[PDB]
Amino acid sequence: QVQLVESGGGVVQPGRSLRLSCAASGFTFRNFGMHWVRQTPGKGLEWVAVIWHDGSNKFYADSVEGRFTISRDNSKNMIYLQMNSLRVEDTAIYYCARDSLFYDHDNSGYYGYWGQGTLVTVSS
Amino acid sequence: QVQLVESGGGVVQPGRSLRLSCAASGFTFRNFGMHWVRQTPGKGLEWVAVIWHDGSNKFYADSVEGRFTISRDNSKNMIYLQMNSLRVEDTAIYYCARDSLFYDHDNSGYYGYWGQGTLVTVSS
Amino acid sequence: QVQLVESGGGVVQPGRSLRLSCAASGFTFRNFGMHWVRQTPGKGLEWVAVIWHDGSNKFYADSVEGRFTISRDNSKNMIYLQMNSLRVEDTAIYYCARDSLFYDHDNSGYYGYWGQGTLVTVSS
Amino acid sequence: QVQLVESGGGVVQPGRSLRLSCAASGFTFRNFGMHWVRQTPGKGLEWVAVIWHDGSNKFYADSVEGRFTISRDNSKNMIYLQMNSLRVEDTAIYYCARDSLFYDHDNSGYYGYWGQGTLVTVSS
Amino acid sequence: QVQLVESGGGVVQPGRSLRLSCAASGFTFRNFGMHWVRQTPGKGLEWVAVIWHDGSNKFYADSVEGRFTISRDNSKNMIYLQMNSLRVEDTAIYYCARDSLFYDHDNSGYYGYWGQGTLVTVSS
Amino acid sequence: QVQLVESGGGVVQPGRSLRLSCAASGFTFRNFGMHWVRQTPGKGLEWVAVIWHDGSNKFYADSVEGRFTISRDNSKNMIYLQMNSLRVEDTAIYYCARDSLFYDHDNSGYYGYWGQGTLVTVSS
Amino acid sequence: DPNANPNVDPNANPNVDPNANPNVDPNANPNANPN
Amino acid sequence: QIVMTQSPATVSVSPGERATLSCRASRSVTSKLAWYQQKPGQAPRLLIYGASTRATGIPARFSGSGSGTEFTLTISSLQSEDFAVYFCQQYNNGFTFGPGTKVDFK
Amino acid sequence: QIVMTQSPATVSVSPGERATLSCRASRSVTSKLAWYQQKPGQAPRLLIYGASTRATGIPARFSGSGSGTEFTLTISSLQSEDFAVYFCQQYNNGFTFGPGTKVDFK
Amino acid sequence: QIVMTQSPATVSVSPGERATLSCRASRSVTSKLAWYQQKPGQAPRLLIYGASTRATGIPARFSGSGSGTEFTLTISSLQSEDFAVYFCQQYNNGFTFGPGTKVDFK
Amino acid sequence: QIVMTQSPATVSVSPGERATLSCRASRSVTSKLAWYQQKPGQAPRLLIYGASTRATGIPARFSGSGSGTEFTLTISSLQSEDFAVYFCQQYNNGFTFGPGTKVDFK
Amino acid sequence: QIVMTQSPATVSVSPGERATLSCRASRSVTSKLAWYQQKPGQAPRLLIYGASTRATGIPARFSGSGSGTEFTLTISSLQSEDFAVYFCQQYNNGFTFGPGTKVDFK
Amino acid sequence: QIVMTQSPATVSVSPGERATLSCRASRSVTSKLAWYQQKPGQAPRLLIYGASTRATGIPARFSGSGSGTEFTLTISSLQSEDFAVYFCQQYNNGFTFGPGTKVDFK
Amino acid sequence: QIVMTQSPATVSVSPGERATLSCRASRSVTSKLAWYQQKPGQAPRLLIYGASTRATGIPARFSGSGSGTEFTLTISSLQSEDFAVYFCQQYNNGFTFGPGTKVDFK
Amino acid sequence: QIVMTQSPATVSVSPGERATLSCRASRSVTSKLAWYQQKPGQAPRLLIYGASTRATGIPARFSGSGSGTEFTLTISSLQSEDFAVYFCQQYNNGFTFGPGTKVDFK
Amino acid sequence: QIVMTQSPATVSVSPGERATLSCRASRSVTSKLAWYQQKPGQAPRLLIYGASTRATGIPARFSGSGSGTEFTLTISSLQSEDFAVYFCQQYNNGFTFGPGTKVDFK
Amino acid sequence: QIVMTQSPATVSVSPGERATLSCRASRSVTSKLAWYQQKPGQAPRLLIYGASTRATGIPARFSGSGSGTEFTLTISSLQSEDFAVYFCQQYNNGFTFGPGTKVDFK
Repeated sequence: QVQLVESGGGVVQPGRSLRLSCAASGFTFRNFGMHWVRQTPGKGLEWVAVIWHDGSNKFYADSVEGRFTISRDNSKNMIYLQMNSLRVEDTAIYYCARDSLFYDHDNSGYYGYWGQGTLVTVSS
Repeated sequence: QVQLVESGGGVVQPGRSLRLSCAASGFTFRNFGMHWVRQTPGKGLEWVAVIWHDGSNKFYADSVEGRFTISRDNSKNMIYLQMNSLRVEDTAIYYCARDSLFYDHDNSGYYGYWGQGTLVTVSS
Repeated sequence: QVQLVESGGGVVQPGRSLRLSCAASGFTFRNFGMHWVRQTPGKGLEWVAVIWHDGSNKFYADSVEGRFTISRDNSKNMIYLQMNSLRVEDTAIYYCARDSLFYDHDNSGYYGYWGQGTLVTVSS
Repeated sequence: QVQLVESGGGVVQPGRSLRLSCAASGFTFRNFGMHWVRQTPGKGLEWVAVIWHDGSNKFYADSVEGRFTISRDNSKNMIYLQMNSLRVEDTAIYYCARDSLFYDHDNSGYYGYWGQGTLVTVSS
Repeated sequence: QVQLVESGGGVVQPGRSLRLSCAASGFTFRNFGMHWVRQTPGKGLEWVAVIWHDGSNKFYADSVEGRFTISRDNSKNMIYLQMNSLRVEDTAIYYCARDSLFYDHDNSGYYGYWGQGTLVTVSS
Repeated sequence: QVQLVESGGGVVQPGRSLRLSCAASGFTFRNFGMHWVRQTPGKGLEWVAVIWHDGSNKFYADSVEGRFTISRDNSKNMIYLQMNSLRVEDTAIYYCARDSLFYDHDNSGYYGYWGQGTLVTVSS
Repeated sequence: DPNANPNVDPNANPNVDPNANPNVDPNANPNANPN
Repeated sequence: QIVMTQSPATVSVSPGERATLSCRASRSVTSKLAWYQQKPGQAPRLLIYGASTRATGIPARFSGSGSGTEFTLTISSLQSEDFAVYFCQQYNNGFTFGPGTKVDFK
Repeated sequence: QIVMTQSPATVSVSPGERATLSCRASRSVTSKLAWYQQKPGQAPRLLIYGASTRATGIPARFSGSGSGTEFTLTISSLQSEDFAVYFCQQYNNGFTFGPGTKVDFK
Repeated sequence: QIVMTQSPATVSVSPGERATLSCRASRSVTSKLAWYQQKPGQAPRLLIYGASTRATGIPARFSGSGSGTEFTLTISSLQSEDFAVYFCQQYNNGFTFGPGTKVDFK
Repeated sequence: QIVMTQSPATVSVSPGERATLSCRASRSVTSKLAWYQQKPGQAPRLLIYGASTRATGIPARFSGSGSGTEFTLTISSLQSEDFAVYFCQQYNNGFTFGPGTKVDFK
Repeated sequence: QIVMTQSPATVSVSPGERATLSCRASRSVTSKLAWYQQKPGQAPRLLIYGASTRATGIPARFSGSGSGTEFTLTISSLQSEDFAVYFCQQYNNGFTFGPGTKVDFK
Repeated sequence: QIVMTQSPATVSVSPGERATLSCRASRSVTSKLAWYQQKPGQAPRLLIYGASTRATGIPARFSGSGSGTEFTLTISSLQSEDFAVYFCQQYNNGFTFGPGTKVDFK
Repeated sequence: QIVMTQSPATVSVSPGERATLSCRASRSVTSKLAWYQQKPGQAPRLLIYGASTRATGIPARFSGSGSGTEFTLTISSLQSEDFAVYFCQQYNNGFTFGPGTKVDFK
Repeated sequence: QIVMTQSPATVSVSPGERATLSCRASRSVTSKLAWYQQKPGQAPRLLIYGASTRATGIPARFSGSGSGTEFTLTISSLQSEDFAVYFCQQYNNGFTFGPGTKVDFK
Repeated sequence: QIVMTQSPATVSVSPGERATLSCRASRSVTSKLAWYQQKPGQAPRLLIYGASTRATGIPARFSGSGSGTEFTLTISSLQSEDFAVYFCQQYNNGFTFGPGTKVDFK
Repeated sequence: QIVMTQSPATVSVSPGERATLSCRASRSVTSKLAWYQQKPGQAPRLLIYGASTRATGIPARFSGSGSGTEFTLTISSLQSEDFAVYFCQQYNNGFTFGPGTKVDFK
């Protein structure tokens, strides 16, 4: 039972900072890499960031390059996405997703499991 | 004489917890990594878990991911397999296996020494 | 806001060594490779050197092969270019520019973000 | 003057135990790890065991894994090698060899200084 | 005001023993590790030995391993260096050097503070 | 009700010595280590010295190494800070701080309980 | 090849590789570290 | 990066009929492409990964095929619970999703 | 040792709004970083210790988080008494303080 | 490596008119060619990358086309702020830049 | 991960003949493949590791060869004791076993 | 261990200009490389430690840079008391010194 | 692990001439290979360590070179005391010795 | 210090059936963990100490195991007198107890 | 405390042969371990104390050794009066004995 | 035994300021140290005994402090009638005196 | 208890030369080690007590030192009266003497 739950959502003004958290259970968290997926109605699903198993490498989408920061802690089994300098393009539902159902060395980058999603709206 | 002896087998009910222990002697225990191998009649042999020499990393199979916990104690020379939320598909014989006959950096992942195995059956 | 600022400019005599530093902010520095671009009046833009994401592979232009040394410090987000044995042909505007706007495996080597540039003059 | 003098050799019958000792002088004993090297005529030199500077880690060869036990005493500058369950294949000359000429982090595992050797024969 | 002064210098014959002492004041002596550094004209600066804060670990250079001995007394704020079995190659000025300007866990081993140095001549 | 009050403040000329005292109540004094913290307008908070529970170990900041001396008297529940060779840079407010809220072996070095502080000014 | 891609490939496998050797290395340096 | 388009935008199929969904990439994605099912108020679910392999717990009713730049997803016998919007992802080069094709009652 | 910086220097937030204070270390401090609150004329008060744990008596309004070299202190619904200067300290290697960030009326 | 040339050296086009620039390479560069905008005292700005794709923030007014050894950059309706010198670069084999074509008022 | 298949399921050879067992992988496993012998009531025994190397104590009768996706195990002249079920494992990517090939009397 | 070399052996500069001294290691020493200055008849003095950090009391004239196997010591505008021998040390692996570089009046 | 072979088994050379000994590894050991010299009744003595670095007290007569799987030991002008059996060791993966090459009178 | 959690809060078991209890620690505890049994109206009784060692007079029916952050208490054949609430204590860092898990009739 | 084990329970050696006894401790004992010799009807006699030091009056025939958890007692050439039961004691933590190993005629 | 040293030997001050007198012992004296004041012509007078306790009749102007090996004597507002030489005694181990320090007009 | 050893047994030093004697301990004796001088027909005379402190009436020529397990005695300029046998005693644990080192004419 791979369960992913999100939190930290709400309403924020443009130009401020918001922090999202993602709690994962039911699997060995430290052995797998995690993602963040953005769903903007009228645009579809949009990828945000991916973090390695130990946090050694972090990659971000072009639209969020230099503004978003992804982080993880393996002692609490939780995933963080620090969102600074939010813009009105950033309104969407953010999904916490795990990479792959299992380990296949030549097949990785698809989201085996997803969370229910937290809703983040920026406005005045 | 690499002698591996499993223990803690028996019959349990689905949804309960079972624990298997493996007493290893005849070699330097803390220098090698151990595995658990499961043999289901009509399906063959299938891999369960692996643990590092010092217990740093632990990897599990997809079918037992998040339900089985492998552990070790280099002081009493034992390997443990905690089985929580057992299901009907987990009925088989469990073998305690050692990785490699000797150390080779480029060749690891094969079971050079097996234990006699213990029977674990779940039913009502 | 990819901001690249160049420094280390000035006037040096022929046969001496100067060091240029390029500070990068607004993006994940360790995930991209940076370049050095030379602009000479009456000649146009000229490529100098390229560095990998961790500095593993370095490639220099023929006009500066064996004399210029490129380096990087991912812990400080700075790009360095050590120009030893400078000559009168090396007087130009030097540009620190990042490779590509975003990651594309089949498209790399074009310059998305440029710095304001620094002036290095070699004369007696 | 790194001087290594072995002792404790002699004649043994198969299935019995012999304890070799190694006296070290002329260097800081506790700062270096020590090896055991065995020379069989017709087979050549072959490594037996190694111990860390403080005796934390001990590694044995395949043919001696589980039967030979290496020990050290930093307060008496002595290296021991307990050889339980001896076989006729163990009849050879045992050398006490120090690791490395001097401390190099990337270059270790060669025998800078050897002892004169001791003879252990296994026959009835 | 950190002052390091050495003593015990002079002229000795080859094969004899000399004892250098170093007095330290102006800092908490028992919180830092001290070094001995050697300067021979025509060769350059050379390291000799190091001692931990409480004297638990002592490391000597290859050229002096087994002959020199470094010690300390935290109750007298003095650093010693017993030079047994001296040779003509040991004719140099011996400095008392303290490690680091201040405590940094990831940056240690550089000689922030030096003494005036003492001259040891080995000849007949 | 842990109350920390200090004294010994006033105005002293540069190059003279001042002694600060700090009275501790409301907790078992001998089971905890106490710090001294320096606050200067225009520079912010600064650490000065630390002492162990039994006064075995004392560590001072780089800017105060060799001039300040921390001491404690577990029988009178008092903390002292002898400040010799005062310089104009030492004008600040000095706080008596206790380390940690409670005993956590892996978490210590933060100042849970502070005192009101005394003002020490060095000028002519 | 000067025209090789210098940027990191984000499509690399982020999961821990279970085929890494679980045995402890005998080739680690057995000497005390003076540094 | 790679531009993903899905055609047609919407399909009308009665229960028990077969449904064909097409995914096309601007550049070659080899055999690295996943399909996702999203229902209103629910998170997307992984049906097919790789190019044809099926995720655990997914019935054999779902079948995907194709390689390179032309990929298709077919529902052999569409049931009542299969009415949803389907997204197409490529993970060979970057991480891009498709606009989505909706399955509607006929 | 480790140089600590804070951003922004000052924040202007009306009561009831959320104010975020950031902190950065020159080198990794793992999860050993505390936050202090100082009111004019008063000694600093320990709010959050380690990386997130809250000192006894600190209201749930104060929320600390972060690890490595990026730390933030979040005040969910800042009241009238929460206007002060906040200090960021690391104790992983040495004992260094941040320059301090002042929270001011909007 | 690949010798790069541009023709004509300068163009005199009134505002609101269509301006066309030509870029020619000695050897084939396939689909790896970029255009840059050089204003006096300003760093080059990436307008078109690869063969035709436009950088983010670049208006649709700038249009690039061509492949192989012939590449063109066409401005549909030249405005006031676009009066500058354009550079043509290949990155298929090495890194070479063209001489540069300056746009001047007519 | 990698599915391991063997053919034929059973081989009938009289003692003294030669028996060949084949193992095939869906994708290349290079030279990481082990052969195990299991007799009824006994734990599997490692015969060959790598692609050809024999475990200590194994007679030269057993000969392993092959690499990539086509593997084989050859018993030059079987005794009575060489009658059992043989399993093919790959450990290049994951840890998967073959279904098992049984050698019986002819 | 690691052998350190310094080039050139001597560099001649008059007071007021820029002087650069280079240090090279056989094997990578990361960012652990200290510089020392020794005047005739005096003990060496620590100028720069780490790779660029300056010791307390050292004027901002002395600027250190470099990492790995290529290091430089730069003097912005040399005074008269800066004429001495400069040593290069690595403390990443063991403790070795360079031969020393002389700076002399031109 | 890695098997070590030396060829030829015996080399015949008269004093004053150059004698070359060869060592081969089954798998690459990079540049971690030590040479030892053993005289009858004597313990082996370390001549070369690494790939070419020479032990202290060893004359410059002995010269080694090579990397990967091909290693050679060269005696530039063999003296009377250089007649012995030379062993080849690799310490990159495990600790394995070669059979040994004997140098004898002609 | 250490936060101790037990799960599940209550387990339903019948006499003769094997009952298990789980204990979890926030951080590493190694092998210092004791189990106590408290009957209604009585003081807790030490059953297990260390990680598995049994107190004198405790029947071999009670079996404990685990290390680090996963500890379990197993009753092989739970009798009638074994109905009580069991507490989990760690004494590695401080002295903290668990909430307690109660076993009751089924 | 520490459970002390000896192996084997009985040794059979002819006079003039060497008899070796082993003693194992559950936890680390360092160098605090004594050996006692008890003859039938007599009190135990202290042979070795510490780890190897020999009690006054004990002939150099008895040689103790070992440290940590592995201890051995060696009788170089056993005579007739050396037939007895040998007990192993540790006094590092508490005062525990071993079961005792008997030496018997062959 | 224990040797006492006083620093400075003489201090220069004008009436009305604060004077500090230091006493240091080679070995620990705990808290048994007395201060004496001797004017020219008559016997020393006991000012302070213990470590800080003042003799009956001594004004609160005389303040003593310190323990272990560091001791100080501080006079809050130094007056004229009290210009004299001050001695430091330890009575924990033996009975030794300091060399004595003098306060003088400035 | 503690076995005292001295090396070399005899030292030959001409008058006017510096003579050094060594004393080594099996276990650490801190700084409790006295040196004695014995002339033929006379009782030993205490030269040094502690580790370096000199007995009253002993010329400053005799300078000893050392702590832990390594102790030395140095005679700065040996006279004719300094020809004798010198004994090393430790009084940290028990009262044991050294074998004695004799100084004779050269």
